[PDB]
Amino acid sequence: APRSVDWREKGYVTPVKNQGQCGSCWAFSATGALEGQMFRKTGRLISLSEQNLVDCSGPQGNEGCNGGLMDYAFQYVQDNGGLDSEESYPYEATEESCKYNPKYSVANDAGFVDIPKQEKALMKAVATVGPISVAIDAGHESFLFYKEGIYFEPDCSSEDMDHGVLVVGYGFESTESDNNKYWLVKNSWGEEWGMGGYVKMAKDRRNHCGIASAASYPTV
Ligand SMILES: *C(=O)NNC(=O)[C@H](Cc1c[nH]c2ccccc12)NC(=O)OC(C)(C)C
Repeated sequence: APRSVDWREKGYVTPVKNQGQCGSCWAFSATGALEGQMFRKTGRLISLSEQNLVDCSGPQGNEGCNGGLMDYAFQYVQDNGGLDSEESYPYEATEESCKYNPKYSVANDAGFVDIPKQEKALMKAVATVGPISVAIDAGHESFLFYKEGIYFEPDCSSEDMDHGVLVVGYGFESTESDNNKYWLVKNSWGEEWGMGGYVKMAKDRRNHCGIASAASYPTV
């Protein structure tokens, strides 16, 4: 695999969004991965509606602002036959009744692929597919205050994740501890968090924060 990857430079990634206080991280991670695969297919980057997923993908197993799973979102887009654009179905950060309109659908998928639970397999998928939806243990104050550098939390759990995010690449930089590799991760807490809304999460450190434990992407 390459030593560094960044799908933003290939046009695969929309700007950082903000989920607000709604527990809709799974919808932002899913739209991010579908934005990437739709761009891969059509050459057009179109921001997708997280509110569409929050309001409408309950029958696939999601629970709106109380949480959800990216794979359930991908299943919804397949079952539903479409997904509306962000512009047509904007984000309200609260659960409401479903308002999907097929006339404004701009994305589809035919299922999803679950990556094996190893960082080596996540690296291969990131290098060859595009941005990948992942779940991480983000439940630590160090994650809230992250400013720059490679994020490493000694209390992070590799098995108990609470937050869906999007791996858009990976790379390296020299560090004091010589733990130099990172996953380049797009969050959904706005631009003021982290590095413009991004975090470099420790890579190849025993599946830090569980980043390779629930990785997947839609098939387009
Ligand atoms: C985000 O704003 N809130 N978190 C979530 O929605 C949870 C994210 C999560 C945790 N573990 C995951 C594995 C695979 C995909 C997403 C994952 N989701 C969550 O708590 O889901 C319910 C248990 C269904 C509520």
